[PDB]
Amino acid sequence: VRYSLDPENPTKSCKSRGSNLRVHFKNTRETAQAIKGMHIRKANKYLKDVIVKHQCVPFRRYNGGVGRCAQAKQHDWTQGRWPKKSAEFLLHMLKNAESNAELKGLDVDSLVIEHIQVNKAPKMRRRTYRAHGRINPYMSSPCHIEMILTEK
Amino acid sequence: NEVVTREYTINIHKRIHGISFKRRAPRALKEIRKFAVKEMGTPDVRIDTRLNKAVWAKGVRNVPYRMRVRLSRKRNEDEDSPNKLYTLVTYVPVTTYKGLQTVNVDE
Amino acid sequence: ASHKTFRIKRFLAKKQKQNRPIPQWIRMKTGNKIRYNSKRRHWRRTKLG
Amino acid sequence: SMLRLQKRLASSVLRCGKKKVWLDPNETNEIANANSRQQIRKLVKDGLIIKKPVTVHSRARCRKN
RNA sequence: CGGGCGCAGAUCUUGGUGGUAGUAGCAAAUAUUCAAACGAGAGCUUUGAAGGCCGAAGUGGAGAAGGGUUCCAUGUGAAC
Ligand SMILES: [Mg+2]
Ligand SMILES: [Mg+2]
Ligand SMILES: [Mg+2]
Ligand SMILES: [Mg+2]
Ligand SMILES: [Mg+2]
Repeated sequence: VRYSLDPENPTKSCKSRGSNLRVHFKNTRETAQAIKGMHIRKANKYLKDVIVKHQCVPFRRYNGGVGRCAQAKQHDWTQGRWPKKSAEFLLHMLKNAESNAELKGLDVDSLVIEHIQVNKAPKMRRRTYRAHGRINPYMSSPCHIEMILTEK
Repeated sequence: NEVVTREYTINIHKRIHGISFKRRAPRALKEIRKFAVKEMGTPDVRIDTRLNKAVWAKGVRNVPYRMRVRLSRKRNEDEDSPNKLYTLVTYVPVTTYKGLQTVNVDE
Repeated sequence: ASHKTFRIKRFLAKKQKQNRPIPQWIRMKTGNKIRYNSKRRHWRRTKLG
Repeated sequence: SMLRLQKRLASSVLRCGKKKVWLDPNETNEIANANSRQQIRKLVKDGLIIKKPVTVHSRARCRKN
């Protein structure tokens, strides 16, 4: 509902949305930037390899403290991790977008991820217990995810 | 053929060398499972419970130095799993390990 | 404690019957004005005194 | 399923600890239908629930010493 | 004509949001492992087997004070 970057041709495009998803926003934004411009089948093979840690997700922006890996050189980057949580939620949304292209009547084998963004959702409220009788906020960072897939 | 069964001698002593006392027996089964994947080129290794008793026979830290093991590659026959085959790993009680070669068994 | 007075047990009986959530048909009555029972207490996080 | 009610009911029927209650792994679906002490007693009479024997604490060495 | 009439500051008030930061951290009391079951989903549930610990000044079995339904069965798996 009210996507950003409305498609160039809405007839050859399928959309998928997700709100209040309990993935980490920083881990998901880096995962979403990895699958952008990939085919629907290449994005699935890439995300399925991140879960089994066969290729990494390069952490470009939120890279403070993340470690280095040998798989990061594939992306001309030094830092990379394997956000299994972010790979599964994005894999569940690619499955929904592929099923939306079927209901619309699109060639699913020709889909390419045109637009994909991850917003910040309202943070969830939990608390941790610190020293000297203090309570600090233990806040979740959920995310809104949307994506546009087009034919090529 | 596809369905095959051989007997191996896993030198567990050199695979758990340098492991803490509380992890020598759990690491041995992870090395036995890795051994079955390496030799029998099939994931989804199923370790017989009698073999779990054999590795844990002398506690968590005193693992037997070697283990006579029979690797039986079978078909899953369910088609619910992606792996068509699986390696059923059993225990072979032997009196001595001297001269035990890798041999195939009959069906 | 197992040893209770009749006044304490009668007091705990009232609080035990108020710790019930609102009926579902209440939200259809007041136009979703009362969304939940804001007086729900848990036996750990809030004591009775 | 979760055989926690049957593990508890059998320990009170057999008058043993929960560490001595043996539930048949092959008949886990049959024991799961037992929701009362009377049905547990029937499973014991059928041999599906047995009291495991006490771990041996032989006094042979001390009696030898 | 009448004002509770103009803010950047007051370790201002209230509310909201950042960088730090996917960071510190989730390191006291020896221990888990195999298989199976249910299940969309299992290192963590259950069952069995194995190997361990508490070792009767128990990590055991029952009370007092205090708690007040936390007891028990079933269901759910949003939130915690
Ligand atoms: Mg305090
Ligand atoms: Mg308290
Ligand atoms: Mg003023
Ligand atoms: Mg101001
Ligand atoms: Mg009740």
